[PDB]
Order: sequence, then C-alpha cells, then structure tokens
Amino acid sequence: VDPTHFEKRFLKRIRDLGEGHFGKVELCRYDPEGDNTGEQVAVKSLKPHIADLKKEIEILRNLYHENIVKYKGICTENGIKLIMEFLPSGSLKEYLPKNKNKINLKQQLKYAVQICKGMDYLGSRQYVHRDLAARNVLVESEHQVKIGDFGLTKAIETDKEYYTVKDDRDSPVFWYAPECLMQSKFYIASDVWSFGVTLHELLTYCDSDSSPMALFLKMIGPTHGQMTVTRLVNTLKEGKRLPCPPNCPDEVYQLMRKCWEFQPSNRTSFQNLIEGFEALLK
Ligand SMILES: C[C@@H]1CCN(C(=O)CC#N)C[C@@H]1N(C)c1ncnc2[nH]ccc12
Repeated sequence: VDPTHFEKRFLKRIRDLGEGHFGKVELCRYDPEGDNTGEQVAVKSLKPHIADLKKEIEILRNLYHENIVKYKGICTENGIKLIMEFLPSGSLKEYLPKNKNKINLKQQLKYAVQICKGMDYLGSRQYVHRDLAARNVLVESEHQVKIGDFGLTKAIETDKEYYTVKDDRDSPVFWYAPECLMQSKFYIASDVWSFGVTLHELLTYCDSDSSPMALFLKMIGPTHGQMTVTRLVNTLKEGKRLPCPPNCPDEVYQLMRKCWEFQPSNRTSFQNLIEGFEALLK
C-alpha cells in the first residue's frame, strides 16, 4: 500500500537461488493482482546485518547498466529486502560446467567484454566491487551476462585512489591483489586484478579443480591457517601467478597478465581490456 515498494505478502516464494555473506537470494513471483500474471523477481533478504543490506541497496539504486543486474525496488518490514530482476541461468559458476560444449572461446571473450563494460561503469561511478568472481556473474542468456551482487562494494571518495577497508572478514583473498592483502587498500586497479582471476575461471569453465583457491592452495600449501594470506603474498611477491589455461590462446593470456602486475599503477584499465578483447573478436 505504498505502491512504490514491493508488498511482502505478495512476494510469493518459489525456491532458493543462492547465498552470500549477509544475505540469501530467493525466487518469488510478485503477484499483487492474485491472478498469476505478476513477474518472477529475485529477492535478497538477511539470512535466517541490516545496515549492510541497506548500503547494498543504496549502491544498486545508483547503478543502471546493460551488464549490471537490474534494481527493481525494496520491500520494507526495520527489516528490508532488495528486489532485483531474475536471471534464470544463474551464475557463471553453475552455468559454465553445464555448457562446455555450448560455450566456445568466442562466446567467452564476449562475456569478458560485458564484464569489463559493467566494471568500467561501476568504476566511473566511484565504486570498488571487492568481490568480482564468477560466482557473482549472472547469466541472462547464452549471449549475455551481468554483474549480479554488490555486498562488499564500497565508494572511493572523490579525488582519492583507494578505499581503506576496516572489516576484511568476508574477503575472497584468492581473488585479491597484493595491496588488498598487504594493506587493506582497494583501488579500481584492485578490481582489475580480480577480473583477471575471473577471466581465468571463465576460461576453465569454472571447473572446481581449477578454481583460483584450489590452484593457489597447491602452490602455498593447504594447512597454514592464519598464515595462509602471508604465504599467498610471499608467492605473489616472487612473481608467481595462475598459469595459462590450456586452450587459452597466448593473446588472451597476455591480457590476463596485464591485470596481474604487482603494482596497481602498472595494471591495465577496464577500457583498455574492453578494446583488447574486441580486437580479438571478428
Ligand atoms: C548469481 C547471483 C549473485 C550471487 N547470489 C547470491 O545469492 C548472493 C547473496 N546473498 C546468487 C544470485 N543468483 C543465483 C541469482 N539468480 C537469478 N537471478 C538473480 N538475480 C539476482 C541474483 C540472482
């Protein structure tokens, strides 16, 4: 009965879609007319951290892009739910293993371009994503993907180059650049690094045995507990990186390597990546 919001009683629950840090996402049909003509929507709620969800809502409200999941609205309870468009094929992490024979290198490069476009937009808006990994890239169809979660996303202040994180507890460390691990500083160039790791996942079709975590654990050892990040940083300082996936051509690997320069100022920009991938298409 605020017509500008979604009524909780009409978000007809269908099934779970996924879980993240603070939240879970569920598929609902929003059916206020009660005649089953309403649309299916994805609904993010706090897990069975209110301030955190509200910050994520403010970010997604402020984003509108072809390769960013579409904000639809809010449902208010105190509590709040974030309402988004539903993207039926789910994340790249679940979609790619099911579609190896359907998705070729050409299609993978088109996804790389779409990811880089959403990311260049995000950066232009002075946000750092902080969780760019295949599990957060949603597939609308065979031909299009969108960045689909913003739970760790932060604003960089005008004229500043990084955001300093005070709370690193949710951090995907095997997707993180050295400055994020060593100083909790997050630059747009730190999201470039994460994108290189995401690209690696995309090229290995998100095989679990080739995941950045599984691969780095093999390099540094799996039982270091709280010394894990320390060993990761040591490895990176030594210049080691994830290898070229087999079936990844050298020209693509070179783009990936440009995301992995140790120093953030030495890394490629997302605009340069967009153009670099497009030169490999047709
Ligand atoms: C890949 C999407 C982003 C990460 N997901 C989370 O649940 C994060 C949390 N908490 C799953 C979600 N997912 C499977 C979706 N599946 C279908 N439509 C969706 N719209 C928005 C998300 C979404």
